[PDB]
Amino acid sequence: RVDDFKKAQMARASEILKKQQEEKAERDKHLASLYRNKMAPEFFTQFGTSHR
Amino acid sequence: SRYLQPPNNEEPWKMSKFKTGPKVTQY
Amino acid sequence: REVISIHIGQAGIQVGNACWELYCLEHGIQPDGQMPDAFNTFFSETGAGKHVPRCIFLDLEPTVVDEVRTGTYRQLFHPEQLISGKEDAANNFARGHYTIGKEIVDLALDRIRKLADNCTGLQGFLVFNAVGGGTGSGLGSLLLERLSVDYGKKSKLGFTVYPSPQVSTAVVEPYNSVLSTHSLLEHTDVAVMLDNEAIYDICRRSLDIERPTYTNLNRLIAQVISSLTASLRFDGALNVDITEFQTNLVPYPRIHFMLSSYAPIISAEKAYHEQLSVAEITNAAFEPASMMVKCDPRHGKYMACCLMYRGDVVPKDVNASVATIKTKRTIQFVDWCPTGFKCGINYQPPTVVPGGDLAKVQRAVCMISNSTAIGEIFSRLDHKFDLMYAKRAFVHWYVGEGMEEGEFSEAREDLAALEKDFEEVGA
Amino acid sequence: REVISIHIGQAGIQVGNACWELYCLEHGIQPDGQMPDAFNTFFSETGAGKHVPRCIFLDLEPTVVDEVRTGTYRQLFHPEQLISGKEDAANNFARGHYTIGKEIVDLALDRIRKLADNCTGLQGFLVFNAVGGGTGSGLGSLLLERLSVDYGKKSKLGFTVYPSPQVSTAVVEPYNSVLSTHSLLEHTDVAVMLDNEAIYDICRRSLDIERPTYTNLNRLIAQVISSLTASLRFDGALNVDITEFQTNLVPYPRIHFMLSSYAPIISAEKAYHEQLSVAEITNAAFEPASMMVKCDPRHGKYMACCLMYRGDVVPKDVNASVATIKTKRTIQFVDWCPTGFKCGINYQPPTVVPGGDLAKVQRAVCMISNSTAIGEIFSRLDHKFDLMYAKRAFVHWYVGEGMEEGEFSEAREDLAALEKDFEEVGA
Amino acid sequence: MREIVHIQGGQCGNQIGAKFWEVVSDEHGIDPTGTYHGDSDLQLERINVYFNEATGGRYVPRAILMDLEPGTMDSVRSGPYGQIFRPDNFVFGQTGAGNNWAKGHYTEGAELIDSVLDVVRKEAESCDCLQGFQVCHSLGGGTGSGMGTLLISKIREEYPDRMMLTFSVVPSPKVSDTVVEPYNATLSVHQLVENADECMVLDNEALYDICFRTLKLTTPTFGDLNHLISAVMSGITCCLRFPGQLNADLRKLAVNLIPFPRLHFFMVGFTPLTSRGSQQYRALTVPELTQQMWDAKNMMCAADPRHGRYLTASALFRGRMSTKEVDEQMLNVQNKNSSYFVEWIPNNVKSSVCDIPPKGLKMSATFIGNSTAIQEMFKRVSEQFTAMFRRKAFLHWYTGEGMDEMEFTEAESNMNDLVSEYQQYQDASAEEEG
Amino acid sequence: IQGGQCGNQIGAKFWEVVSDEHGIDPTGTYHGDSDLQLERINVYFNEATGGRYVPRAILMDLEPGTMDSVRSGPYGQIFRPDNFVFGQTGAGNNWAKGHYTEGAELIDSVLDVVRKEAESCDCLQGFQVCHSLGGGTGSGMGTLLISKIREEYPDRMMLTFSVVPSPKVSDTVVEPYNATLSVHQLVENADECMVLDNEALYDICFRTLKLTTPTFGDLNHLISAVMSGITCCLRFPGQLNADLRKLAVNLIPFPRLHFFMVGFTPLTSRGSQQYRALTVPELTQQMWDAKNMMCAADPRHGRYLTASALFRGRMSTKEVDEQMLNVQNKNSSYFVEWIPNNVKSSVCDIPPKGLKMSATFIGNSTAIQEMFKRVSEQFTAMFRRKAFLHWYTGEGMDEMEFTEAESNMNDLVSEYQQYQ
Ligand SMILES: Nc1nc2c(ncn2[C@@H]2O[C@H](COP(=O)(O)OP(=O)(O)OP(=O)(O)O)[C@@H](O)[C@H]2O)c(=O)[nH]1
Ligand SMILES: Nc1nc2c(ncn2[C@@H]2O[C@H](COP(=O)(O)OP(=O)(O)OP(=O)(O)O)[C@@H](O)[C@H]2O)c(=O)[nH]1
Ligand SMILES: Nc1nc2c(ncn2[C@@H]2O[C@H](COP(=O)(O)OP(=O)(O)O)[C@@H](O)[C@H]2O)c(=O)[nH]1
Ligand SMILES: Nc1nc2c(ncn2[C@@H]2O[C@H](COP(=O)(O)OP(=O)(O)O)[C@@H](O)[C@H]2O)c(=O)[nH]1
Ligand SMILES: [Mg+2]
Ligand SMILES: [Mg+2]
Repeated sequence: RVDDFKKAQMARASEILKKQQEEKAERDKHLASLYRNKMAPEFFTQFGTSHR
Repeated sequence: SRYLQPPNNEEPWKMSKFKTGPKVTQY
Repeated sequence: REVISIHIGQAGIQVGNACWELYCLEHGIQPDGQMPDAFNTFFSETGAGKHVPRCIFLDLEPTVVDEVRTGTYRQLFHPEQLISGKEDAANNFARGHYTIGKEIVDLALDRIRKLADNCTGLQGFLVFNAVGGGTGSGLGSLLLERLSVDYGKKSKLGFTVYPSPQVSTAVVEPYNSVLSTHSLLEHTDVAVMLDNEAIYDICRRSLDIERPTYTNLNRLIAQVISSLTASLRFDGALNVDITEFQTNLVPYPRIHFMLSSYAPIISAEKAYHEQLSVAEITNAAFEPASMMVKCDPRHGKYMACCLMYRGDVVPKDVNASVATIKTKRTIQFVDWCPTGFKCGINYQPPTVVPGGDLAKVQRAVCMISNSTAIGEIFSRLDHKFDLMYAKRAFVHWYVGEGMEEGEFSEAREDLAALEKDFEEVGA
Repeated sequence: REVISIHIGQAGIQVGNACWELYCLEHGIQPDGQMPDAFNTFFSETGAGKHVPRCIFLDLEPTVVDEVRTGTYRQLFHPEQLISGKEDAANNFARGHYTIGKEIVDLALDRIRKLADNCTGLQGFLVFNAVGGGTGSGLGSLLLERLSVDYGKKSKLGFTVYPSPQVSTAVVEPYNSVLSTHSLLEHTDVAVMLDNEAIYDICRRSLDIERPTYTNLNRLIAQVISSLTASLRFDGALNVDITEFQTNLVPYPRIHFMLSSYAPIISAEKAYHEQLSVAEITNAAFEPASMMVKCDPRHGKYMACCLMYRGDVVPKDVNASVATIKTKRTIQFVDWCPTGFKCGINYQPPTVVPGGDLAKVQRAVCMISNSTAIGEIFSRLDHKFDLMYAKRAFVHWYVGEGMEEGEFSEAREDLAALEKDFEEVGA
Repeated sequence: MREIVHIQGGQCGNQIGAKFWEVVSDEHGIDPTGTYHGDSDLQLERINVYFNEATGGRYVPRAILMDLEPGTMDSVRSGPYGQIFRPDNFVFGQTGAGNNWAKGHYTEGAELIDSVLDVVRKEAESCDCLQGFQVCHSLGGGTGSGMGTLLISKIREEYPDRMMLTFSVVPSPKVSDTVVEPYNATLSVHQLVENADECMVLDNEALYDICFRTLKLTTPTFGDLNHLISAVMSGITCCLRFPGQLNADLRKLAVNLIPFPRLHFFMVGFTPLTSRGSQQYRALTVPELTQQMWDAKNMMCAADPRHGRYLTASALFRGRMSTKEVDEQMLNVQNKNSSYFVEWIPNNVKSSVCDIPPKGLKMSATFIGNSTAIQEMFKRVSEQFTAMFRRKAFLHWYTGEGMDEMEFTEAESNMNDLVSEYQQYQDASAEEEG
Repeated sequence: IQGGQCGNQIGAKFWEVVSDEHGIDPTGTYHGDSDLQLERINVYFNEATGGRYVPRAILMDLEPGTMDSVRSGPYGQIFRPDNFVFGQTGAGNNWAKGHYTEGAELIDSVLDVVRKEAESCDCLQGFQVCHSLGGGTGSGMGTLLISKIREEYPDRMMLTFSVVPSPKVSDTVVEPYNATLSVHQLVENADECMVLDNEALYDICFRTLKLTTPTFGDLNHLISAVMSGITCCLRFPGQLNADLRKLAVNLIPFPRLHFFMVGFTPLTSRGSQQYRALTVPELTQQMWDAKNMMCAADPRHGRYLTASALFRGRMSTKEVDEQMLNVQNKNSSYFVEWIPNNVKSSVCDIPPKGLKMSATFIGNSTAIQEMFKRVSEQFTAMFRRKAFLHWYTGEGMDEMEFTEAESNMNDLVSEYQQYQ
């Protein structure tokens, strides 16, 4: 019974590790878009707005 | 030559105030 | 067995955020302040169905403090424990030690007085601060001085953050580091160094995080604190308290500077294939590649050792691992310390936090050691403090706010004497 | 009983890909890492249902390494064991032995340190590399030097790929081969050469494949290594482990240079048609047309010989076959070893890989002997080394990378001493 | 809490202040008519540094405008976001300095600076924790240079411990508008070296070069230049108004940038600045920010740092980033170009991070360089001064109002000792003491 | 009497084993079968009310952790809460705690408890102390109570099952200082001391038991079985009886020579249990084996002054005596010459439950002084450089105490050496 308990726990622990793998892959994809710069069209309209 | 240069091991200089001794009792 | 922690500086209270998140998830306390009896060492049972932590977030710039007041944990922390000023110390140990500290030191001190008065089995205090800054270094030293004069013998564990050798964020960390260590030498009971570059290297190598941020660093620091506090909080085969590290790691009053290392720091993919065993996790805690301080202990001699074991660890395996370590000559001890180990075993494995990158593991080791490479660290910092002090650069700020040159000189010579102590003891 | 295999260079790790494909196939291990006790010497059982090989792939260019990382055997190998550099030696012993190897050698050796720490009954190391390249020759030799220094007594077999006499893929390969052999002498325990033209001829004649490639050569080499370690892996009527190669085949400390042959190498139809008894598979393994080094043993004298048998093999038939070999005067043994055979019998027949060309065989023979034609090979290589060294050709590359003429001259005279040794021993 | 006041002097100062208040009003979400109509709560928490709540979400800018001729004030009022400024903060006279430092410093400034002091003092006491004063003006004109310097002196005399920024444009030879530019500039610098806490040197040469080469605009009017300056000021102030992973107030930058009290002249730049037709081709990463930040052609002074050494440096960052990438970029740029950094100060660079980017962007950067190559501008102005002053040129316009030759001699001498001190600190021996 | 973490754990296991042996459930009620169990209950238990038996034990330490761990587990409901002598500051493996910095306010309440407990019984047969030897309060409260106890009650026997500083790897860095000082007090005050160490227990679980993960549960079970074997004859009849004083007078030739190396038999693996026999020789050969003793002292390196062997079960006394004589005769060089019949045997007819036969060994030999020199050398290395002294000297005493103890430990090495 003790051995079967160990095999159940490691199988349970392995499932958490696989789920952690998918979560980490999601975070890396999310950080790629968040940490990438990008220019909005409203930024370029700032220049050339006055004659003076 | 940058790869093959020998390393150097010297203390990188301080003031002339090297005179202070340890605050621990000597043995 | 209550322990209260104080967080000084913008670095201290983010570490506090991570630590208190870990504590809340580890004891099953919801962010509103109540569970859905070991919590007493960190939370105090106020009234019925409410837990308030035993900590104070104190800082000079209030933006981060009010961000904490505004975010998720509005209800957990109480607004009287979060001390915040109006103006920053501006990377000036001098400003925060003489001008602004003197008006904020008393309020935090009489709050911590009642915080300790609430405690019944008080173990000690433990601090979080970065000596590079102005608030953490400046008024942190004053708070340590007044805690020492008010209590004296109670433990004051120091988890400080020293500037990296090459990675730097400002220009005046040498002055602040020297002037803070000058008082930390004779007031802090046990101090543990923490470097930001070393944790960066660990994250790049071990956790394979390509773009890490301070949150991961704080989470690792919280893991270390929880690992060294779990034996106090949870029953184990061989449990230890806070007073161990004073007696078993400090042979002389002026030598208290401990290198920290944690094992295993491993990612989900990397933990999938390593058969975690006490032998290899003990081995990985000795190599310099897994230390939290950018220093190499191979250049020095080990003076003492403390090993913390969590999870599925039996005394047989730690005995075998320590014996095999002692037999090999890769590491060496000083000749006047034949027995330099302090082992402790705890039952509960480290809890894994959602959003953390550390993979859940069955066993882990936290190391608190003592060697003479700290003499290399201090000399390396002394070089770049000396270069600046050669031409009296930036000292006009310190002199003008209310210091004088004599304090600079005496701190410089105190670190020189500490260097001589380090090289004399290792003989 | 455990063995760890290290692969150096592009050729070394392609051979490693073939070898570990065969190893996973023979022990019923899926490429993902888990089966759907013989596996111990090659794989390590971690946690529950996951096996990790006891191997390291190391190279200076990342192309083939991350091609391996991307392919089907992604989850089997794990990111720690596939060492990859940034720039290659580019067919230069000096570059990979002094400039680039010094930074990559430490990572390989302290990965090997923990690989051996995992093990408990390490039989010894075995290397896979080619001396004609830059990475496999220079830093491979450096790794062998440091391994001999650190461990010493443990076995270190060498399966090198010497340049073919007339067939070549490089120009400066005599320099690399000579400089690698100069350090391979006092460090390699048993060296088994594998030539490319010989295996090409084997494929053209035995398997009648008009257009072979490197993959077939790697498959045959992997089959040889498997038939060589099957005695450690599987139970046999008369078993023989790695340690017996040194004692039974190396009569002098500086004469460790072995031929290799395999029988039978057959296709499916020919396997169906012709019977495969012990007699002819022993006979076919002794003709020069089935050797993996382009040398003729009739020009030399057999000093020692080792025999491996797999499958339905009884000791009486191998005794009769070895007797018929001994009495036939087409091959002559030296006077100095009246009993010059080492037989080994195993029960497990060799396994077949789907998609390959070798059929399922009841019994196979892998022979490793020692002769004097090694002197012929080394003299032929030395002659064309000296021809091209006469005009100071390509020497500027080596001198610029950090070498000089002294090691060139001492390698020249060391191969001259090897020639003298091989001539005197055969008399 | 932390409080910053804006002071505008002269025509150039008034236009720069108008553009700066436009961009700040857009950033904080207030409409041109003065009421709040934004979306997030982050736009309310730290508007006290620039605005006072009047009635029903009405936030009036915390500014004091200055001039001597009604045209500038009328242009400020008539423009967009001209209905937010309080009419009482228009301390003002109606005679005009007329490109005369003496007129704006002794004859006209003497009676109007008292009203200026009344207004600015009522403002400075209208807050709880004043962080510092902020002044933008010119050094070529008369009502912005002279009266501005006199206000700087008076404020420093009254409030000694408070901070003080000066966004001052300096004349340059390739574009010289008026003739008496050296006379105004030399004495203005003589005042600033003793009164100002720190100075950020601007000039239209670098602004025009940035617009022509980097922006590739067809017609770079003063609107674009004022927008660049306003973006610089906003990126300077960003740390106070928004939470971040590493805060840095003005005092923190000053103490991390000024090694000696007279070395408070900084050269500044902004990143990124690209053309709309060329923004498609370029990668958008932190290394692209840092690489253009350190470029010499991105700087906003007509002084190449390549001709000198970097004493200290600071970089201001906005937007969500990873501290790892910022720190490694700073370490790389500091270690590779080893000859351009002074030796007696290791780790010359200070960094900070903010979580809110400017409008239209997700990440940006602002660089402060305390270089010893800035004294090129001071020499380039002093040569014209000593050439003109040799035979008492245009002198009666100054001595005929109260001044003497001794003021000019003292200004020249002070400028010369400043450049000599900068030069000596540039080639100061690395490892010795006396 | 139990002190510190180690004392608390071994005492919990010992009381578990003894309570099962007398047939009382963890709730404290008798549920045994034979009538032999009741007639000698009073040696360890007191009848309170309604057939409830409480142990005659004094749980006592400096921290609530060990007490909570003992109380939470099974058989934690039998200890009377009044005997829970209890501090609040902690030990931290610190000398300071345990004779002049943190222990006096507890040495007195435990004195009251042990006085009330000893006066309750009619003829107190002796005191027994189980404690650590490398800790702060395990040593401290324990042998300070031994000191005060000897003054109040000199005639009564004192037995200490001490766990000597762990031999090859050290649990505590300051282990030499704590061990040396405790041994100086023990030589003068303790009547008899059993020497233990975790090294021998780990080796026993390695080889004889072949367990994979031998936690402290198994080690404390071994120690409790040894304890029950030592104190067995007081509770049950036998063909030849021997109490504590019998062993003390037949094992201690000189007053300072009372350190014993101890083993227990039988100890067989569950895989090898099917292959061994159950006879007196099978006990003797396993008992005299060097790899079975619970101390890091090889008997082959020294001479056996006196030995004892307490047997359990229905057995022939003639076989026991002839086996003792044979083992004495064959290994004639390891027994001291001026003293014949170095072994004493005693037979009890009641074995531990589930077994037929058993034996416990007590051997006073001059091979244990090897451990004394090993510890003394470590102390001199630390004391010469005055390392860790500040934690001890500033806490309220003088270095002279350190010097006197080192000299007496040195004399103890010399007297054992004289009879080598
Ligand atoms: N490990 C770690 N260090 C931090 C973190 N945040 C800031 N620091 C360190 O703190 C040092 C400077 O102190 P600050 O964080 O700015 O706060 P401070 O100590 O009060 O200094 P002031 O700026 O004067 O307020 C820097 O050198 C950082 O390395 C963090 O989240 N984790
Ligand atoms: N038998 C066999 N030989 C190979 C194989 N791949 C490469 N080689 C040999 O390797 C030699 C050239 O060296 P490489 O392995 O390609 O590369 P390297 O050893 O890393 O040396 P560099 O290219 O200079 O870095 C050639 O002469 C080939 O004979 C292979 O798959 N099988
Ligand atoms: N950057 C910038 N420079 C300006 C602006 N207006 C004027 N200038 C410059 O200021 C100089 C003249 O200063 P002036 O307006 O007479 O200063 P005042 O007398 O104090 O108002 C000229 O060289 C212009 O190039 C402006 O809006 N922006
Ligand atoms: N046999 C055994 N030894 C123990 C046990 N617990 C602790 N020890 C030993 O006690 C020593 C440490 O003593 P310690 O617990 O610090 O004493 P304390 O602090 O006074 O309670 C170590 O060398 C351990 O080997 C246990 O349950 N069984
Ligand atoms: Mg701060
Ligand atoms: Mg290659």
